[PDB]
Amino acid sequence: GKMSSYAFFVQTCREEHKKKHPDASVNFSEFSKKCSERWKAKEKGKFEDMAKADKARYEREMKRPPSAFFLFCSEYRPKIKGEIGDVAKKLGEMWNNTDDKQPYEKKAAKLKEKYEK
Amino acid sequence: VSLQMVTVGHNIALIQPGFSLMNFDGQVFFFGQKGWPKRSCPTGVFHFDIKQNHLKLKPAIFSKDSCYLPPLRYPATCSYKKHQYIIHGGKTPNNELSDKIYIMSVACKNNKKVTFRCTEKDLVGDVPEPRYGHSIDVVYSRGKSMGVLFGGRSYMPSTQRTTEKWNSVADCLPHVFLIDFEFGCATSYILPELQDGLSFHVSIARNDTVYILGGHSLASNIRPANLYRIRVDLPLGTPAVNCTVLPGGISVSSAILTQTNNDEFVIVGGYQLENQKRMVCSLVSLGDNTIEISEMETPDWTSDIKHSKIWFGSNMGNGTIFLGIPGDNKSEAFYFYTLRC
Amino acid sequence: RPRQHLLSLTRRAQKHRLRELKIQVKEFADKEEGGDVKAVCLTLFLLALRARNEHRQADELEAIMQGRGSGLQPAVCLAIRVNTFLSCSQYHKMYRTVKAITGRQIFQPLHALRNAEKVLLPGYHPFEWQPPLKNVSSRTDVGIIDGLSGLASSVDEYPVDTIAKRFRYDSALVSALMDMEEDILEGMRSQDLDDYLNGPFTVVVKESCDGMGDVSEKHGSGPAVPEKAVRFSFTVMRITIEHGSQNVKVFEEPKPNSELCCKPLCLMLADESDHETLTAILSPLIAEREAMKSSELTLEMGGIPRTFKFIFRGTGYDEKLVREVEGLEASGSVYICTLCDTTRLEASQNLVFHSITRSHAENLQRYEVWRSNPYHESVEELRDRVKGVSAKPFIETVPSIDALHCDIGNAAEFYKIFQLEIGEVYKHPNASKEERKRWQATLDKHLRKRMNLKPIMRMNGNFARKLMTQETVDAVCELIPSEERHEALRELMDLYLKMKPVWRSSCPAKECPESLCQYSFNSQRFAELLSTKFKYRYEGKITNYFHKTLAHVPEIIERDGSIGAWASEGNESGNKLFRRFRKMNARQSKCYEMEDVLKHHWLYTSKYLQKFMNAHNA
DNA sequence: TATCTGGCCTGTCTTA
DNA sequence: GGTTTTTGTCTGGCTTCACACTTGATTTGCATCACTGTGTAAGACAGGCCAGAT
DNA sequence: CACAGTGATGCAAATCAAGTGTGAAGCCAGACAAAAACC
Ligand SMILES: [K+]
Ligand SMILES: [Mn+2]
Ligand SMILES: [Mn+2]
Ligand SMILES: [Zn+2]
Repeated sequence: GKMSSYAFFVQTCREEHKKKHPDASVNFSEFSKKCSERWKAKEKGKFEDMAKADKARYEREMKRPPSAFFLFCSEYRPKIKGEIGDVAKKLGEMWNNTDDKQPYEKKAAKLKEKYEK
Repeated sequence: VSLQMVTVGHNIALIQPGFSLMNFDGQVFFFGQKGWPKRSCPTGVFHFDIKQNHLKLKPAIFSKDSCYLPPLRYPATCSYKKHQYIIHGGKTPNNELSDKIYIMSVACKNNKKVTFRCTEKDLVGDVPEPRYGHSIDVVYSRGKSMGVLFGGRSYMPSTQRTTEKWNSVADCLPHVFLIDFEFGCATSYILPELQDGLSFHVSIARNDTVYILGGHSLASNIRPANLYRIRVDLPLGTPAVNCTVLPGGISVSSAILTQTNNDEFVIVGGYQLENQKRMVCSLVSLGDNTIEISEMETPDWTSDIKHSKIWFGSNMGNGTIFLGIPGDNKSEAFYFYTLRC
Repeated sequence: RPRQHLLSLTRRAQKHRLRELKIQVKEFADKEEGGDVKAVCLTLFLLALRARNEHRQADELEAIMQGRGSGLQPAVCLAIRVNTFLSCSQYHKMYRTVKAITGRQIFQPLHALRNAEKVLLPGYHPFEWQPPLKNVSSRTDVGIIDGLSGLASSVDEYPVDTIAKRFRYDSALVSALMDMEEDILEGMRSQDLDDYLNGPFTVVVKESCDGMGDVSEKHGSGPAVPEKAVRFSFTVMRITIEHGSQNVKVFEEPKPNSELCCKPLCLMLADESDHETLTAILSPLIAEREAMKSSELTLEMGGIPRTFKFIFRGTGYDEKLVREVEGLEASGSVYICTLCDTTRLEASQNLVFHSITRSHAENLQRYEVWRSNPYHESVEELRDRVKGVSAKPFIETVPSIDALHCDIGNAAEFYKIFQLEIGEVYKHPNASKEERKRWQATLDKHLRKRMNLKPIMRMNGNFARKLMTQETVDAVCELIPSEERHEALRELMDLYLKMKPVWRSSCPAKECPESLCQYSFNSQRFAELLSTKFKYRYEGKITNYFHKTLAHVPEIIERDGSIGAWASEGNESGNKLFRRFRKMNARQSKCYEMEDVLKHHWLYTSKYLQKFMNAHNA
C-alpha cells in the first residue's frame, strides 16, 4: 500500500496512544472521530513530507474405508506425539520397515465389501 | 505334363473343394455338389465330360433300388474290381459326418445315358467312427479281397464335445481297418509303427500292400516326410497286418494321385506348408517288393497357380487331373485347369 | 464522471453506492425479520428473478444454497449414450466440453460407462442348470464367443470365408432375464402375487433369422468375406408363473415387433444361401438351444432363487429361409405350403380347406425316407411320397405365417391384378411384352397422381400398407372401363381388408372379433371370386401366400393367439440397426466389426437402460 | 458394269 | 480549476481456506492402432459393313 | 500431401483420503484523500 498524509497522521497517533496507555484497548469509531478533529498548517507538514518517501517505496515495490497404511498410521499417531508432516514421515518410515501388515489388510478386506455395498 | 485352361457351363457353382470324380469305362462322373441337390439334378451326380477344353456337368439319374446319398465332401473313395466305387465317410451339406458307406455301380447304359445304382452297405464289428480326409483301398492276398481304411478326422466325442468349440476336429486314432465287403464286418488293428494321427495323405494300392504318403498330423501340426508300407496277409485264419517305415518319403498334404501306366503313378499338388504349395511333382514306380519315388519335371504353371494360396482337385482317371483355384469375385468363384500326363 | 453501471465497479465501489440502501435494509431485517439480512436478501433476489420470468437462475441459486451436487450415475450416462445413438467418440466430445464450461463433471468419463456396461452383457450373473445342459459348458463368465466355434481353417480343410461372433444361448438368456427383473417383479405385483414368490416361471422366446445383402467389405487383411450378413435374434415374448391351477401372465411384450427388444445373438458375414457355412455357424447355436429344452434354469432374482423353463418359437423367418432350414424345396416348387402337403394345382381348386400337417419332426422323418428309399421307388414317386422333403432339416421352426412378408407378397399380387385389369386381360388373352410394359407405366403414373406413391423396384412394407386400401381401388378404377369389374375389384379388396386384421393384430380375439369370427366365411368368398371373376390368373395356380392366407390363418390363430406378433418385422427392423452400428458404433476393421456391433446392439435392447429414458414420464 | 458416302453398329477411351 | 464518482488507506481481530508428506489405490487423460466414406454415366471417337447414290 | 472419427487398450498423470496449525486473503468498523474522468 501507499499512505496519504492523513494516514501517516493516524498511524503516529496510534503509536502515541499505545505508548501512553499500554494496558488499553482502543475503540475504532471514537478514535477516527478524535483523530479527524485533531487533523481539522504547520503540524501536518512533517506527515506531508513523509508521504512522498512512502510513494518512493511504492515504486520500489513494483519491481470409503481407509488404506491399510491409513489404519496402521492412525493407531501409531499417539506414540509419535509422545516422541504433521514430520509425524507422517516417521509413520511412513516405520510402516515401510515393518505377515506384519496382514491383519490391517484383513480389516480393510472386510471393509471393502461394505464400501462397495 | 501339359496344363490347359477349362471353361464351365451354367452350373459351375456345384464344383467345390472336397468334390469327387469317378471313372466308369472312360466316362467320368462327378459327385459332391455344393449344397443339397436341387430339382435340376436330384441325385447330386453328374456326367462330367470336357470337350475341347469346355466342361459340361449334366445330371445323371438313379435306379429304382438306389439310396439317395447326400453330397459328401472329402470322403474316402476307392475303386473295386463288375466295376464299382466305395464311398466311406465325409461331410454332408449340414456339416455332419456320415458313418454310412455307399456303393456306386453302373446299373444301365442305354443310348450312352447311364443309370447308377447307389446301395448302402451295412457294417458291423469295429466300424470306424465317422470321418473325412481319410483313405480306403482294396488289397489282394492269396486269392482273397480285403478293404483297408486309415487315418482322417472327426469331431470330438460326445462326452468331451462342447458347443463353444462345436466344430473342433481331431485326428482319428491311427488304427488300420480291415473291412470285408462280402460280409459287412470290420476289424481294427493297432500297430506300433503307426503312432500319430494322419489325414489328407495319399494312398497307393498294389496287391497285398498299401503305401501311405505325406499327410498332416493335427496334434504335432507337421507334414511328415514319411512313407509307410502296410502289408495284409489273407490266410485261412484271421488276417495279419504288418507295417514298415521306408525312408525317402514325400512331405505333402492333400496331394492328388493319378495312374499314368500300370505300376507308375504321378503325385501332384497339395501343400508342403500351410502357406507353401507343393509345386514339384513326383513319380512313383512300384516293384512287387519295392517302391521308387522320383522327382520329375515340374509343369509350366501359370502365375495364378503360383500365387494362389489354395488349390484343390481330383483325378479324372486317364492320367489327367482336374484342378481348381479360387477365382475373382464380382464373376465365377473358381478357375479350372486340366493337367495331362 | 458519469456513473458507471453498478455491475462493473469493484466490491469497494459497489459498497459505496449501496451503503445508503444497505443501512435501509438492516433496519427492515431487525424490525420485521429477526435481523436475518442473509435470508431477506436471498429472498428479495430470488423474488426479483421470478418477477422478470427468470425462473432458471432462481431455481439454480436455490439448488446451490441447498448445495446439492449435480452428477449423473454412469449407468444413466450409458443409457443416454446407448439410446440417443451417440458414439463413444462423440459422447467423449460432449463429456469433455461440459466438464470444461461448467467446471463440473456432470457426465462420467468413458472408462466408467464401459464398466457400467459389464452388468448388462452376457457372462456376468451366475446361474445353473438342473439337470446340467448336454454338451454345453457350465462356465458362466462366457461373453462374446467366436462364431466359427473352432471351425477348422488349415489350408487342407474347406475354405473359411466368414467372420462371426455370438453369445452362448443360455448365458444370453440369463442376461435377458436379469435385464427384465424389475419388469418381472412389478408384473407379479400388478397381478397381486408375492414379489418373492419363486415358482416355475415359463419364458416364451421368439426366434428370428434373416440374411442381409449389400454389406460392404472392408479393406485390410483378413478373410475375403462375402458381401452379405446373417443375423440370429430372439425376443422375450411372455413369462407366466404357475400359481395354483392357473397360469398368470406376469409379463407380455408391449411392442413385439420393435427393434428395441429384438435381441442380437449371432452376427456373421456370410450368405444365407451358402448352406455349408450357414450350418457350420448356426449348428452350435441350435445345439445349445436343444439342450435348454430339457432343463430348468435356476437363477437369483432380487435375493430369491427363481426357476425358469423355456419355450422356443422360431417364427421370425421368411419363407425362403424356412424352406432352406427345414429341408423343403424352393418356393418355385409345386409343394407351395410349408405348413401342409398341398400342391400348387390343388391349392387353386380347393383354396380354403387344408390343415397344418408339416412339422420339423415330420420333415426329419421324410428326409430319411428320401435318403433310404425304403419302397425302392422311382424319383418322381419318391418325391411324391416325401412331399418334396428331399434335404435334411437342421432348425426347428413353428409352422406359421410371417405377416410382414405375407403383407408384402399379397400387395405385390394385387399390384399385378391392377395391371392385368387395366389391360383388360379378362377379355383379351394375348398381349406383347411392350403392351404389358405400358399397363404398368399407366398404373405407375396414376398411383403417383392419386396416392403420392413413387415407383419402387421391389415391393415394400409401407408401399403395401398404402396400396392395399379401398381409396387405391378408386384410383385404379379410373383406368378400367368396365364397371362390372369395378365391382369385382372393390369386393376383392373389401374381403381382403376384412381378413388382414386377423393376421396382423396382436390379439384379434380382443381387437377385431368379428373379423376373426367371419374369417372362414370371408376367405371362402375371396377364393370364389378368384375362381370365377379372375379365372385368367387363378385357374390352375395360386401364389404361396394367397394359400397361406386363405387356408391356414384361423387354425394358426387358435393354436397361438396371434400371427402379427410372431412376425419377422421386429428382426427386419433390427437389420436397420445393424447397418447403423457397423458404420457408427464399431471399430472400423475386419476383426472387430462383428463383436463391437454385437455388444453395442445388445445394450440398445436393454430394458434397464431404456427405462431411464421414460423417467420424465414418471 | 465400279466405286462410294452415309448411317448404322460395336467397341474403347476420357472424364464422372 | 470545480465537481463528481471510483478506490483506497489507516487497525485488530473475525472467518474461511489452501498447504504441509507420505502410501497405495482408485479414477482421468491421452495417444495408439488400422480402417471408414464422400468422392460414380454418357459423350467423343474410330473403324467395319453394306445398301442405295454417283 | 483430406480428415473427423470408429472403440478398446494400457500407461502416465491426477486425484483421494487423514492426521492439525501454519500464514494468506477478504472483511468489518469512520473518516478522509488519492487518483481519475466529466461541466
Ligand atoms: K420399427
Ligand atoms: Mn430374408
Ligand atoms: Mn430381410
Ligand atoms: Zn397349406
